Amino acid sequence: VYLDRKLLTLEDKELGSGNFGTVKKGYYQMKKVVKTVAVKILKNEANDPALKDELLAEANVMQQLDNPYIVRMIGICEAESWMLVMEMAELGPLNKYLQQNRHVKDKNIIELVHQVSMGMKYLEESNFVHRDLAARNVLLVTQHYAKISDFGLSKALRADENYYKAQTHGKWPVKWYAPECINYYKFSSKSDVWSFGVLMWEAFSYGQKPYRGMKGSEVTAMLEKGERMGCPAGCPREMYDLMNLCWTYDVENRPGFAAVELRLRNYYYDVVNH
Amino acid sequence: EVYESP
Ligand SMILES: COc1ccc(Nc2nc(-c3cccc(C(N)=O)c3)cn3ccnc23)cc1OC
Repeated sequence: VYLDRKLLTLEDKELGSGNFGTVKKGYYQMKKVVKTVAVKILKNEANDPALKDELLAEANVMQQLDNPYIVRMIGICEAESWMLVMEMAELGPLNKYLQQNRHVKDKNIIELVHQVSMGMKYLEESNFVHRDLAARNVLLVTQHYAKISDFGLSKALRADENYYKAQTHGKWPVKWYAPECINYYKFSSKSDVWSFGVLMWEAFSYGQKPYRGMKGSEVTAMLEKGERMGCPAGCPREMYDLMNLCWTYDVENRPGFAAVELRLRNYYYDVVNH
Repeated sequence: EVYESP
């Protein structure tokens, strides 16, 4: 899990930046081949142990996961700052991709969202909750290969519980959260199915932001009235029906990822045949 | 706009 700073070559070009610090492209020397990587680098502006613990917890989740539809961690490095080294997904975030490639076919979008459902079926089987499942957190290897990333808010579920109960509300992606998350601070794999519904909406809307113009509180009020976002232009009815089913208010009656992946799998094969 | 504090 511990990498050698000597074997890592970082580019001066920064891929992105957040409050945690920066993300840079690089290459890591393996036993023989060189591997292209994406490196999350902590900001060493002010000494903060909270960011360090968050990065180490994220590394601990990623280490436990092994699936073709989840970003693989190479390891961690302690040098100029704390670094999390990941296998590079060259084409980047799904929302930004679709915003820049507006002629991507509905068949290709179905293919990518089904790949995300296969990854989520595996996380559910593994008893991990993602807690930040959104189009911005789906990364593209190619135009036909999506992976789930950003395990920053993820939790390994306790052996005696089907959900994680958050102690205090923090800076949350509220527009992607289910009513039991907002009302009871409870996060399950079914809560992640709700987020997946929002992710599907974003993908069929070519990366448009969900609940445009609205505040978090207005969304909660809208959902409580039984209202849901409309069908995006050109989105197949079967895909909009699936979004609405992910948006089941009551967590007990909402489907799990096994049911959602199967529904997406059969629709995809039907589209392939046409 | 994406992450809201309580
Ligand atoms: C066309 O532009 C892109 C091409 C490729 C990428 N690749 C990756 N980016 C990030 C990343 C980026 C920014 C913030 C965060 C974060 N943790 O918040 C993570 C992680 N990764 C793991 C594997 N690959 C990547 C990104 C691009 O734009 C941002």
